[PDB]
Amino acid sequence: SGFRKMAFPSGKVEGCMVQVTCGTTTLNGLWLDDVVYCPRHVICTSEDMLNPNYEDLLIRKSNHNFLVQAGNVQLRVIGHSMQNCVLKLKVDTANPKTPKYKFVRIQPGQTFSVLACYNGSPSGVYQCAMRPNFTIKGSFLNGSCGSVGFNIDYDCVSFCYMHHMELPTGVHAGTDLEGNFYGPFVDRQTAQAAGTDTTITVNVLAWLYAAVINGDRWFLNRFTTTLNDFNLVAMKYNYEPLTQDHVDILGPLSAQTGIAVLDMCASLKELLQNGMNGRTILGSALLEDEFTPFDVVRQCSGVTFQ
Amino acid sequence: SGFRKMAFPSGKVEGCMVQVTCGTTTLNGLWLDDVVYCPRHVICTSEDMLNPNYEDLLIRKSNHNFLVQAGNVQLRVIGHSMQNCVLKLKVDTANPKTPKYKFVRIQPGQTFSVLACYNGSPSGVYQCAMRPNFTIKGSFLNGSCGSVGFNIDYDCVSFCYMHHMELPTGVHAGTDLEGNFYGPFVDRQTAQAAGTDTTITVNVLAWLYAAVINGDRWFLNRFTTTLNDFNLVAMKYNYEPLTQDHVDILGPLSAQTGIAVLDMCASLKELLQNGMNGRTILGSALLEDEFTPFDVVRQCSGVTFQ
Ligand SMILES: *C(=N)[C@H](C[C@@H]1CCNC1=O)NC(=O)[C@@H]1[C@@H]2[C@H](CN1C(=O)[C@@H](NC(=O)C(F)(F)F)C(C)(C)C)C2(C)C
Ligand SMILES: *C(=N)[C@H](C[C@@H]1CCNC1=O)NC(=O)[C@@H]1[C@@H]2[C@H](CN1C(=O)[C@@H](NC(=O)C(F)(F)F)C(C)(C)C)C2(C)C
Repeated sequence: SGFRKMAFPSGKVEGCMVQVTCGTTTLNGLWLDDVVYCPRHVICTSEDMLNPNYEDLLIRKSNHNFLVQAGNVQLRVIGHSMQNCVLKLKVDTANPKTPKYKFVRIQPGQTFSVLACYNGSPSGVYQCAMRPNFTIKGSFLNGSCGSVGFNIDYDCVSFCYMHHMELPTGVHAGTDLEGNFYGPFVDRQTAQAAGTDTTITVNVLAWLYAAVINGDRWFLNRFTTTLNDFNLVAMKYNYEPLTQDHVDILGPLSAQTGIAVLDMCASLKELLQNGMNGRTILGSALLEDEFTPFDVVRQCSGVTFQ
Repeated sequence: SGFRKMAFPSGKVEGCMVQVTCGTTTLNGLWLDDVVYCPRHVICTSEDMLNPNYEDLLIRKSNHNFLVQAGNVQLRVIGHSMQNCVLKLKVDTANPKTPKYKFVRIQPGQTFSVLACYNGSPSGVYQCAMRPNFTIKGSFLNGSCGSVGFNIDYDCVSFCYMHHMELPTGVHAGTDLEGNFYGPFVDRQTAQAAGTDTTITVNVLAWLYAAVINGDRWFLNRFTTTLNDFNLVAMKYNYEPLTQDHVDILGPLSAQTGIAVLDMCASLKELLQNGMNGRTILGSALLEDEFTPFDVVRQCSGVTFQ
């Protein structure tokens, strides 16, 4: 028993972290086989930030201008190119610690672990969700760019996020490993704001199932609801609409607990309309929306990674 | 910016995890140099649980009775001994991935990361505190015993916890790496309950400093208090007494923010007496007590590990 925000083990990723310095800027890079991937802003000076011309700045750099270090060892760069907002630096040595991996673009509402790094060295690991507004609620400082987000499926690391930038109110934005931003953001120091966020309904439902599995059952009521009526309430409380695909994905937890998804929707509706009256669920006074149905199943069943 | 419950990177620990099977029971072990450390209950059958005689059960096992596997490789056991509640299995191969390490006994109020494992394979990593009642609020299932808790200081892993057992209400108990339990608990399936827990005051104060550093300042009031008057209030709300040692440890955060510790005590006193009136601090509706002053400094300054 017990339920905690859990991150994936970070060792496979730690093995791939390096530091990249160009001129005076140092940030993190991801070394897979013989290529180091990093944010393209490593080539910028403090000056260049308001409106950088990356293509232009990259023309005047050669391979030797990039100082890549893996631990205490310099990796010689033998090629470079830019793909969207990331740079790919070909090095003369393949990383012997490269895990089996994929580059994936995740969808909003999905979760991943972030290995926060500074100067190519790991600082910590935590679990995040891609918010509906394409930001993440992270913990990043100057020098954290190039830190990555990932998921693990058995022995395979799916890299889904590279950190680039911090938006007003302390939320974070970045790209996929092909350098394409999540959301309508650009890597320049200009006026940018995230859209209004929304609550990830299917994840809240998943977490209520987690509460039931742990014996925290007080919020279960005696009613049911249609999907449409539930969504009318969810809308009012800035919750995203629950789709039939979401209902289907909740199937394993619904079958395990014997609580129909629409019955648990009726219970959530009551929590939204009435509040929790000073009670907690799994120790939380607010409804939690950064556990997916798969996260819940994975944690409550002890899924491991090779 | 941003503040998240962050765990230490787990790679050094992942490198040390193995599976131990004796008879029909399988749990996790920690392989350091040529010794595998695991919970002594691996030698018990389902039967033996109410009142095992461990010394007796261990007499009738020889080295070959323990099947240790590191990934897909069996490690031959060449010696065994029991130290308190843990077994030490000498193997014929030293673990090449052994990190620099120490065994430490932590104090209540201190935090650590847990690498939750099943069958010698990691499932997830999360951050915990040793509660004042000597339990931890974890997430563990059948087969998780032998999972360890740890801290990292540069390149050195300080192992402080081995998981043994789950207490009523889904809280967890275990030992240090010398096999001595934290708290008044024993490794037998008998009626056991944790004492009443208390809130870790110095950690709540640390987290309020974290909020200030992040710009969440609404709870700062205009007052001060003596240490004694503060402790009279803390007592009433089941908060542990704040000691001068705790005040001193908050010194770096107090100096960074310019808020005297006793001034922030006055603000905490008001939160305890008045509540938060539906407001949040760092996104939380409850006061958080599982960040130490060092955790806050470490996270807000980007401390990395070698
Ligand atoms: C990467 N190391 C930093 C990480 C930031 C620093 C503070 N917390 C972070 O996550 N990334 C940057 O400094 C990027 C980078 C220029 C500016 N920048 C920002 O994150 C800025 N934000 C924006 O401009 C905004 F709001 F539009 F996202 C800053 C005001 C410094 C937080 C480039 C090239 C985008
Ligand atoms: C180790 N793999 C399991 C981990 C437990 C299982 C459920 N969640 C956990 O953390 N450890 C055990 O099964 C230990 C072990 C006998 C029983 N036991 C317990 O944890 C039991 N708890 C107690 O007896 C109590 F309450 F006194 F702590 C159980 C009721 C199964 C949760 C031994 C040898 C202590």
